[PDB]
Amino acid sequence: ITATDVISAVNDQNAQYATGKIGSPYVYSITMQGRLQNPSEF
Amino acid sequence: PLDSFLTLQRSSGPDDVKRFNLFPAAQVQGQPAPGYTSGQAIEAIAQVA
Repeated sequence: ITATDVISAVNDQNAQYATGKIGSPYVYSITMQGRLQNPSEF
Repeated sequence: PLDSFLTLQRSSGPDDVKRFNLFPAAQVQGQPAPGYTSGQAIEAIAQVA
């Protein structure tokens, strides 16, 4: 594994966010979290 | 398909969030009762807290 390999994963496997919502008597807003959030997950 | 790898998990959260003077804080509003004054309302609220 070259250095650029690690760069590419750590860059790509730490995305941002993406959020939409469902719309019928209710509405819910659904999120999707790509950001890592603790050293163990890196 | 997205549900091959994405699982849908229910949760309940705040819509907004307010900080006031560097602290997390809830915003509280109200009026004096009819016949009472802005100072009576302020005194009442401050007693209540």
